[PDB]
Amino acid sequence: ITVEGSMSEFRNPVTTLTGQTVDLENYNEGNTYFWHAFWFAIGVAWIGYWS
Amino acid sequence: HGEKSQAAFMRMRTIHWYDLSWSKEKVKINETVEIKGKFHVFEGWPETVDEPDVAFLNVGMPGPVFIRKESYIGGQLVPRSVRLEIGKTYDFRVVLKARRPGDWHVHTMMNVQGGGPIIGPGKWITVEGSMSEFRNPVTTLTGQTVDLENYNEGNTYFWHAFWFAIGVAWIGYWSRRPIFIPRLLMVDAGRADELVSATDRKVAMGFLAATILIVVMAMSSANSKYPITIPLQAGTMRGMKPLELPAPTVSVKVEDATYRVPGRAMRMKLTITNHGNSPIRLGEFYTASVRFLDSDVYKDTTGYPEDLLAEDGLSVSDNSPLAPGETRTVDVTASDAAWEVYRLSDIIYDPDSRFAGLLFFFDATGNRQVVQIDAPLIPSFM
Amino acid sequence: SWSKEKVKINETVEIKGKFHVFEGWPETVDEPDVAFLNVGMPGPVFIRKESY
Amino acid sequence: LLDKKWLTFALAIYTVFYLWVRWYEGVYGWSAGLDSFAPEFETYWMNFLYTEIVLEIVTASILWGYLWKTRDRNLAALTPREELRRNFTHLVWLVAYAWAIYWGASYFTEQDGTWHQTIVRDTDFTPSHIIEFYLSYPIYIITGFAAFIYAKTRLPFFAKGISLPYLVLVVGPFMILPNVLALAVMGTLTQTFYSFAQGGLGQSLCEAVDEGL
Amino acid sequence: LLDKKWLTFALAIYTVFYLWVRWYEGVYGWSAGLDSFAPEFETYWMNFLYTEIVLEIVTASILWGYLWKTRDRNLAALTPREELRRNFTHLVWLVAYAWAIYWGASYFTEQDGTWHQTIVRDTDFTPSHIIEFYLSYPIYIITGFAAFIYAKTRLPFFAKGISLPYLVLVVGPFMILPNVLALAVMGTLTQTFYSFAQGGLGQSLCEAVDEGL
Amino acid sequence: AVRSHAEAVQVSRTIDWMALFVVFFVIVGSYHIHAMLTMGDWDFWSDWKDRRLWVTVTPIVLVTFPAAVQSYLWERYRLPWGATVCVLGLLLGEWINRYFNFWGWTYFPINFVFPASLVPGAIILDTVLMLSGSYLFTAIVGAMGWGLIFYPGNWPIIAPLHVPVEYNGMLMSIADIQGYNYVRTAPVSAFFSAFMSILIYFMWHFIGRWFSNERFLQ
Amino acid sequence: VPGAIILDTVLMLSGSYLFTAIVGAMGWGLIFYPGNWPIIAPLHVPVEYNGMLMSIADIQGYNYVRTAPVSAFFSAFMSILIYFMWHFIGRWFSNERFLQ
Ligand code: CUA
Ligand SMILES: [Cu+2]
Ligand SMILES: [Cu+2]
Ligand SMILES: [Zn+2]
Ligand SMILES: [Zn+2]
Ligand SMILES: [Zn+2]
Ligand SMILES: [Zn+2]
Repeated sequence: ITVEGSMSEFRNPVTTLTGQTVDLENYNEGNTYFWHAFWFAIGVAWIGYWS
Repeated sequence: HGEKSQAAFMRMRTIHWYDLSWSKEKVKINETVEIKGKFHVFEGWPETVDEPDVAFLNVGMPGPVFIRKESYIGGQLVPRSVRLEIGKTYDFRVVLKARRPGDWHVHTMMNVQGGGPIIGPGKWITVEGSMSEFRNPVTTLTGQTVDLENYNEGNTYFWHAFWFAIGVAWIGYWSRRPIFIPRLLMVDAGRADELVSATDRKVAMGFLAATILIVVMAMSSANSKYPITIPLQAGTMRGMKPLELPAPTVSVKVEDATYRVPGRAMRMKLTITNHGNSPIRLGEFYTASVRFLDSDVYKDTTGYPEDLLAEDGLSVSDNSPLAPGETRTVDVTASDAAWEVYRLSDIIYDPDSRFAGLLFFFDATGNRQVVQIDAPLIPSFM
Repeated sequence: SWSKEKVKINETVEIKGKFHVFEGWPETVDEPDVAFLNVGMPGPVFIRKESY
Repeated sequence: LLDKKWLTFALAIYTVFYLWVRWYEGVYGWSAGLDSFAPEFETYWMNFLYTEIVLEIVTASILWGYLWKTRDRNLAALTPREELRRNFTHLVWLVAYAWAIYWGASYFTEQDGTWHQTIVRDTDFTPSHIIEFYLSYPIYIITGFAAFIYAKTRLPFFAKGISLPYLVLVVGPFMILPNVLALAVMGTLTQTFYSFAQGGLGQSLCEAVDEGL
Repeated sequence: LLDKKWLTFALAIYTVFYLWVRWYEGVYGWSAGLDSFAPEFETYWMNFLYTEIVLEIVTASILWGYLWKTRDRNLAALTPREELRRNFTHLVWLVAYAWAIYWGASYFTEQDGTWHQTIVRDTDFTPSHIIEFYLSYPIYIITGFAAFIYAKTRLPFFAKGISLPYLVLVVGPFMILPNVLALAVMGTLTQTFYSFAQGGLGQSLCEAVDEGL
Repeated sequence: AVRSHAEAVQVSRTIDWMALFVVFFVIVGSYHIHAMLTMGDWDFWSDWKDRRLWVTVTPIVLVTFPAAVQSYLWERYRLPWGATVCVLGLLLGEWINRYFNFWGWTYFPINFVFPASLVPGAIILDTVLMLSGSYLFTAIVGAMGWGLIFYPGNWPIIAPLHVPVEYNGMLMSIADIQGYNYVRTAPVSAFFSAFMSILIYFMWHFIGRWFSNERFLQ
Repeated sequence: VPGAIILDTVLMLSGSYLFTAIVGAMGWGLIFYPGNWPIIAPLHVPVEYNGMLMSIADIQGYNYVRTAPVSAFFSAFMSILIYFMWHFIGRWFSNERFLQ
């Protein structure tokens, strides 16, 4: 089966029983990233302090 | 006691108990109380509960406040574990003799093999009298009639005391002498072996030979009295007779079913469609030991536990007779504190938001049809 | 049924019958999901030519 | 003088307390302790929990705190006359430990054993669990540590060290948990025995054996 | 003089090579690398295999061969001045090993992990298998050995020996295989550290600590 | 300290008692935890005291402590009651429980929840190790005895529970009926258990070497 | 990270390995889930997807095609024996011998 078009066009919207409608492609992406960076940084901060 | 804390969907979709009856509510010591009923093993048994290939028909109570005199699945007495088959309905009968005075919440429960006691509804029964009145007589194939309350008690005690005494006797013999700090130091600097010597090692083999001797003497003396003995009788009973149910005349279809969080009620939109030939009405939705009834239509007389019976708990958007051949969609609401008290509301913590129950339909002349429903049950918060 | 009682070397004897697996099969014997239709004898005093 | 019935405390203190407990559950095992979702459980049984945890952290802090500070600094030169008195009180601590273990590991343990057979559990916090796990165990652990610390701080031989079998004895419980090794005691006795015999070798203990006894 | 960017080679040599590889599969992952029974697999992917195995046996024989023969025979008397230079080059070998392991054990490994999730395997010889098992692993093992041998043949302390942790570090990978321990590195550093400080104890390293630093 | 070699006798004595108490209850506690934990139990019920499983696991799982404290009390004190003190500990610990809890607390008949009798074995172990002071010897014939004697050792208690009854149309032994009434919620077996106890005695003799260990740390 | 910080710091203050193995591994185990909760939680909002309750996370696995604090306690209690066993495994990998 052949798909024509751009991946940048793709949407995966979903409406929750909670009111909000989100795009599964990117939902919660920034959050995930933040918390990983933050904790990662703190790990570095600790070895950093000793080094 | 013990349901409630267990997962609400397991309770919904595991075994359904109905046509329950209890011969008595108040009972004197040594008296009999008989529990009857039917159970269905749900066709959609969860994952995660080993299929009931080896299940046991138990009783839910605080130990032997009753004793189980008899139990029956189908016609058959069932003192072993039994193989039950998913999809099938059975009738059981438990027969209890009262043993301890008090107020007991007695349940009927199934015990399953791999993970789970499956606890049915509990009813409060009251035993009046003295425990000192209780007798459990039983006649053997060997002539004698004994009381199981005390049979073999003294024997048990004697042999234990006797052997325990000997245990002490042996340590007692060695502890006439000083035990630790001198004996420890003798071993240390220089050799031990002054610490022990016949008459010590005579006593040693005195005990040793006396012990072997008494064991074999006692054994073939125990064989002399009681020459007729069998091994523990065990092993799962197959071939349980299931109940032959007539094919139902109503068929229902569950389109969405929701519950309010938090709340005390479950809504479901059913398409009831009445094949077979008499105007039919909906009288009851049984879900997880909890019974929701439309008193407009049906009234329990069996004295089902008060906390589990929702007298007019069930409301149908339209519960006029449903003519034969006719089919309608109807909004149904099961509603009662029991839904919160028995924590079916806790289905919101379950990894499988799907319910399951029995609907009971009644025609004009009062004869009934049982259809089973299951479906996903979806929360609504806003 | 047994076709023969006395047989020469290289000759054929044929055993037939029915069997019923008991509905009340014990616990303790794994259900016969993988069963093998054998012959009881002291080794290859016969050889199994066929079985059905 | 020598070794007192400060020991009688050690034996009766648990005995009375735990017999009050056995009564206490005895009457509220049935009544409140059956259905956990009833409000009489959150008062007669749950409150009981929060009370004990707090009491245990506190008495553990006070008891260990106490002894570690009254640690004998000038240990280097104190008489064999007291290196015995102390050795004896140490042994009272061990009798308290063993007694405290009896209650925890035998009594309330196999009790919980029976309780399981008689009612299907409504919480991980049954009466017998409130008592077995969160009362009984902390108690014998606290007793355990005390003893250890007393020996480390009060007796030479034990000071400058940390005995292996003793450490193992005392922290061993922290690696015992259920569903769904304490024989170190020996090592630690053979030790406390040697500890008794520094001046107290004499003997007896090698002299008055070669004679009377 | 001292320790050169002969190191920059070591870091970029893998980086470039493996980044070319990641491109190479990147374009032929899809195209040829999907259906193994197509003839474009037996050319772009299978030939790739035979090529690498041969190249690895060869370079391994050359690389180990080289160093074992250029083993410093008169090791007995050579300066602390070079016992440092060499110690440093050795450390470059270890950086090369660690980098090589990164690619093998982390990169291409968890990559193969993703690949399995997205296509059902046609062979034990998928693209990511040709790369993960038979390119990536031999490479870091060859690097491993190189380092080991360099140390044994170039530095006293390591010569007259065969370090345990180091042997274990280097051959360890030979007892790592899948379906259906490399911490030794520590031991071997704590060694290479001592190796650095024979004349280079001084210090710093105990002198210029007791002062500036 | 101390004054006379007669008061020295009095201290070693009032030590003996105190130490015995410690050793005994510390065993009772940890040995019981061991029985418990390694068996959701046969010991609890008359109708679990069977010919295969009970007869087999019980001797095997229980040699352990005896074997370990045997490797200490004899080696370091020539005190040959290592095995029996363990056994007595478990027994007292259980009886106190079975009486005050299994009967007192929740109301199970004693003739139903009595524990298994253990002393004969322990005596065999203690004595076989005492005579011919070789542990290797004890591990082989001693553990042998410990295993074999176990079932016959209980048979006087158990046998009455095995008289046949036709209970409502079904053959059931008394013990069965017991387990059916009071609601809760084949010498190759002996040989096996003996042959097993040997490896277990043996493994635990060395385990006990370690618990005897006298080191200090830092 | 959270866990490893607890491990690292608990061993640093009161430099006893036995201490770390007990409360250190305890922390490492316990902290883990709450440590992931801020990332995870948004993925657990309920959705009625085609008639069936599913969490976002479920829908994700369903869509993108491949081919309960007792749990915490358990894991902490377990980490202890593992930290412990591995403390000694590490003694061996620190080993500095030579051979022949
Ligand atoms: Cu248990 Cu009502
Ligand atoms: Cu059903
Ligand atoms: Cu048949
Ligand atoms: Zn009434
Ligand atoms: Zn428990
Ligand atoms: Zn792979
Ligand atoms: Zn004198």
